[PDB]
Amino acid sequence: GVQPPNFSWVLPGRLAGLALPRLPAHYQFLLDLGVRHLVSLTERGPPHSDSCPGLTLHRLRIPDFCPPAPDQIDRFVQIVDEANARGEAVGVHCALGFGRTGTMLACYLVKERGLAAGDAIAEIRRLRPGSIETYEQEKAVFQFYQRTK
Repeated sequence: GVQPPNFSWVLPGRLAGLALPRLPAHYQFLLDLGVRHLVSLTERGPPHSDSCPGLTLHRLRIPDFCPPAPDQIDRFVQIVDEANARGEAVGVHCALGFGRTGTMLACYLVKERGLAAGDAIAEIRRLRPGSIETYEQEKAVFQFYQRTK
């Protein structure tokens, strides 16, 4: 197994972020750490994902340099909740693992850890320096918090 680029846990044993996986060894690495679900945010599916039939790919396509749509975030949350309900960890990736990935990660903290948007964005940036760099990305988290209370 080979650790995928920019990989790190946000919620130990439950949720992790990563850059674009592109080799069979990347997916095998995820499976070894218990990450049985991969939420893919890129415009196209990541290469060689089918090498590991045991890993479930969840395609939630979000255009490059754009924020996630409200319904997409709700779906992301649902996916993480159901996976963790089965004792399985989830990994979420985009192209670089900072923008779209960072926004999703922060949104789960808002929902699952009850954090305010600002603090959720700060924690993600602390764990993964460089995350949620754009205003639209921050905006996505704040509006999610607004409809999550």
